[PDB]
Amino acid sequence: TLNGGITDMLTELANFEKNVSQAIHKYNAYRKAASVIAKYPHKIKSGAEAKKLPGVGTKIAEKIDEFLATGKLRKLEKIRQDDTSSSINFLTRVSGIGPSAARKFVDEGIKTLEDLRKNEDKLNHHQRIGLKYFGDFEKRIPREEMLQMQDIVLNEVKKVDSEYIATVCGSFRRGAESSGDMDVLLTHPSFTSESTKQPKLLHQVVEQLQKVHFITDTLSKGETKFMGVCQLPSKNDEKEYPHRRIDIRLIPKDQYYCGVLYFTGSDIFNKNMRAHALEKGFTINEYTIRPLGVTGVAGEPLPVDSEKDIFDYIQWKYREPKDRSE
DNA sequence: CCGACGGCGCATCAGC
DNA sequence: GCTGATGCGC
DNA sequence: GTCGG
Ligand SMILES: Nc1ccn([C@H]2CC[C@@H](COP(=O)(O)OP(=O)(O)OP(=O)(O)O)O2)c(=O)n1
Ligand SMILES: [Mg+2]
Ligand code: NA
Ligand code: NA
Ligand code: NA
Ligand code: NA
Ligand code: NA
Repeated sequence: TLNGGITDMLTELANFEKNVSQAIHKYNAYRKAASVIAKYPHKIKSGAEAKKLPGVGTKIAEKIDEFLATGKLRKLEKIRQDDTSSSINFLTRVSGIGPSAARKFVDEGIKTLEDLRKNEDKLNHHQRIGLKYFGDFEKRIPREEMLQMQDIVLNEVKKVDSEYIATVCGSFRRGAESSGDMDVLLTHPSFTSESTKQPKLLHQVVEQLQKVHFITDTLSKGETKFMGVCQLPSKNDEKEYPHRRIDIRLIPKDQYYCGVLYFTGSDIFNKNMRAHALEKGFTINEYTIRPLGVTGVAGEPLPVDSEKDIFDYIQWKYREPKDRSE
């Protein structure tokens, strides 16, 4: 990409701040800067030029000037040489192992893949599955496979009850040619913001997907959110497809628009949009958009009849999903 | 200068 | 068991 | 780390 060296540097700094420093606002600041730089249509010549962008300040501009002049950043070169930072950064690549658990494992002498592989009994369920599919989870999913996965999910959901509607969201809905995982929004007329008329709505769908061997493992599961693993079936003599992460979120049917806005993302787009809503006097979650003034107490849910209605409330021109990849 | 940083689901734990 | 905090996740 | 109040 046009300013790939710069965005890569900022992303690595963001990851260091989240995983090692345990400084979430620096992690978010670096990612916000990387995002705005990624969409800038010019090859950046200086930190001063980048500083004109919202989210890029004095310190990142200084880093951009060093990176452009030398092709490196001394701060990262030192971080890369730090054993504790390297160990923590590695451990956090396992799903379920965050900054806290990574540092605790390092303290206990568990810091390599081999260490993890002989210490499964020291991992929780999620971490154990994250270790089992360490390599598969770092592989991307081509859109062709995402289409095959979409077919299986939509068809199996239909077999359970023709009234369910499953919508693939995330990067897929934004039109990405490759995705990190599969995000599925699910609705059923029996579950609305007013009542839940049938129990096990998410459970029956998870069960059916497990029955046809599509869903292979479970990381966490509740009444409205499933987080697990799935795998496309392979043909005779064919090498198996990698196991993939899949998230399914059952949202009240009458709140589909706020739900699909949320699940489509991106994550940075949502943070940016929700922050703009706050400045405009509103608060947005996956269920509703409500006013929120100076008193600091949220009001009643406003009528939403399209994703566009949410953008209108906050005085933003509508952006198609493909234009939300921040 | 300095307060705030999007919003919430599930797993795991400690206090009562 | 219930509740609220924390960790990790979307 | 960056921003607006
Ligand atoms: N911090 C987060 C993470 C996720 N999401 C929402 C928007 C994206 C959606 C699914 O999350 P991911 O699967 O992580 O995002 P993605 O855009 O689908 O990217 P990827 O292709 O890597 O799956 O959930 C969010 O609002 N806040
Ligand atoms: Mg995704
Ligand atoms: Na700026
Ligand atoms: Na992790
Ligand atoms: Na083994
Ligand atoms: Na082993
Ligand atoms: Na996901």
